[PDB]
Amino acid sequence: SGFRKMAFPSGKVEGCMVQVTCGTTTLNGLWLDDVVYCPRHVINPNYEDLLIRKSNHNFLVQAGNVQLRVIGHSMQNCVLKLKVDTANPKTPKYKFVRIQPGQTFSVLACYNGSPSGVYQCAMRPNFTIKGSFLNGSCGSVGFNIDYDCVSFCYMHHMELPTGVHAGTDLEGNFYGPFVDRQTAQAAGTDTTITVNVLAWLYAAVINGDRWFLNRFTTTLNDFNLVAMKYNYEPLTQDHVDILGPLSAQTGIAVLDMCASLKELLQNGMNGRTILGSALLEDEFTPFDVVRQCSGVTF
Amino acid sequence: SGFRKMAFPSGKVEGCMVQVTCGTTTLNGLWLDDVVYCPRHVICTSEDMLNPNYEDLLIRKSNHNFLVQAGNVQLRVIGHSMQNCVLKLKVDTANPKTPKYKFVRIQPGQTFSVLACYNGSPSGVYQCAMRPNFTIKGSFLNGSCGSVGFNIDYDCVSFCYMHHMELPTGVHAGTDLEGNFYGPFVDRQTAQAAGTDTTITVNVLAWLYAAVINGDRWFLNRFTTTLNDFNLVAMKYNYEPLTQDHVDILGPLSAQTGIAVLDMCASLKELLQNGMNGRTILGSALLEDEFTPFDVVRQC
Ligand SMILES: CC(=O)Nc1ccc(N(Cc2cccc(Cl)c2)C(=O)Cc2cncc3ccccc23)cn1
Ligand SMILES: CC(=O)Nc1ccc(N(Cc2cccc(Cl)c2)C(=O)Cc2cncc3ccccc23)cn1
Ligand SMILES: [Cl-]
Repeated sequence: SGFRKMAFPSGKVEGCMVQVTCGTTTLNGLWLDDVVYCPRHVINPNYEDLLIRKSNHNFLVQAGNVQLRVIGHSMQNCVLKLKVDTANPKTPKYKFVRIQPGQTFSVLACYNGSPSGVYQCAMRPNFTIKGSFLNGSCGSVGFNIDYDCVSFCYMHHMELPTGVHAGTDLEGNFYGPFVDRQTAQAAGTDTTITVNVLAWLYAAVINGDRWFLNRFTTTLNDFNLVAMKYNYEPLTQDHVDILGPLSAQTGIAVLDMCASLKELLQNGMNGRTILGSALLEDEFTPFDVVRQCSGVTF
Repeated sequence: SGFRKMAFPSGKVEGCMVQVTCGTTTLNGLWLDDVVYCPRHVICTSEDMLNPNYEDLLIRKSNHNFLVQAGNVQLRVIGHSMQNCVLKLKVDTANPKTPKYKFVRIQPGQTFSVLACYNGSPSGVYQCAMRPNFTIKGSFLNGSCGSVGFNIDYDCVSFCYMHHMELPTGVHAGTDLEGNFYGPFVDRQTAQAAGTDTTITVNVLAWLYAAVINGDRWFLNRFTTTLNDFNLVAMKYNYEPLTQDHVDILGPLSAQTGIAVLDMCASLKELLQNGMNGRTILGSALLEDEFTPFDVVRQC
């Protein structure tokens, strides 16, 4: 029993964290094989022009107490790729994935190439992450683990004026309408990830919390009309299908849980809590709930 | 900026997780040097659950009764001993991934990261606090026994918990790495109930200082209070008493935010009296008590 925000074991990623120094700037790099990936801001910035002026010895890559010698440098979007003479002997089975809003991942927050903490995030519908990062965290990576394969999906680049965070996939493409320049940028109004709230309500039913369950069911259109009005993301047929296993396990049809959620939005908690929380949690996907309520290991 | 429940990077602990099998029972073990630590109830039968004599069950065991598996390699058990509720299985191979480590017994209110394992395989990492009633509100299924709680201070892993059991309310009970249970619990199927849980007041205050550091000020007020008056209000809400040690420990956050401890205490008094009024503090609609003063300073 119990439900916790749970991050993937960060070990496979910790063995990849290196420190990247370019002049006065020091941030984190992801060392996979003989390549170190880091935010290109480490170098109104014309990055292509700044990078051609750089030489290999300008970059100092430090992996623990060993300095790696940079033998090449190239830029892929907002990410810098520093070729090194040494392949990372701790390189796990990995792949680069671009996630969609609503999807969750573990963040390994690093400072000076040293892992300091691990936490579970969701890519907000406005393409920001509500992370916890201080200056020096740039280059910290977001990942998931599938069997024994690390899926790298995020690299930290910046903090927006509201305290939310913005970054890219491992191909340097930003999540959202953000740029890596010192310019006025604001995240769009955030919305609730409806499919993740429903997944979390199924987790509460699995943990014995049933007070919110009602006799009612709704049409998907009627639910979306109500949810849209409360700044909740629309629920698609894909979301209903993905919630199928939890619906089968708890005996609560997806549109049955939607009618419970419909009431929760129009009326509130009435002083009650679900899984120890007084707000509807949206940073647990349907797969996260299945994994935690079934004991899948990595 | 931002505030998250943050666990320690679990890598140094993952390299120690092994599977321990004794007959039909399979749980997790912590492999440090040439010793594997695990809950002693791995030696229990279906008959020896309500009132097992572990000393008597262990003397009947031989080294070949324990199967220790570290990845796809079986470790040879060359000795077995019991230290309180933990079993220590001596192996003929020192763990080459053994980090700098130490065994620490924590106090209620203290936080630690839990690496939940099944069959010696790490499945997830989360953050916990030792509740004032000596239970942990973990996330554990059957097979998680032997999962460990830890903190990391520069290169060194402080092991502070090993998971043993789930109480009838869904809360979890376990021991330090010397086998001494946290709380009035025993590793038997006997009727056991956790005491009524209370809020870790010092951690709530620490979390309110984190909210001020992050720009949240709506809950602040012009009032101060005496420590005794605060404790009288706090107990009525099932909050732990705040001691002078707690006030002293909150000193650095008080200095950093310019809000005296007794001033923040009057803010907590008001929050307990009115509630949130539809507002949130650090994205939460309830007062969080699983961030210590030390955690808040480290994260900020
Ligand atoms: C050398 C140095 O100070 N570098 C630095 C400083 C500041 C930043 N910026 C601003 C910035 C401005 C133009 C473009 C971009 Cl992409 C980024 C960041 O956002 C980094 C950052 C990340 N996460 C949490 C943070 C908390 C406090 C302060 C900074 C944080 C980057 N590099
Ligand atoms: C073979 C088998 O089922 N083993 C088993 C079953 C039950 C238990 N007990 C009870 C018990 C009983 C005698 C002594 C002690 Cl110390 C403990 C547990 O509490 C294990 C456990 C741990 N964490 C989360 C759990 C979630 C659901 C069910 C069990 C969980 C142990 N082994
Ligand atoms: Cl699923």
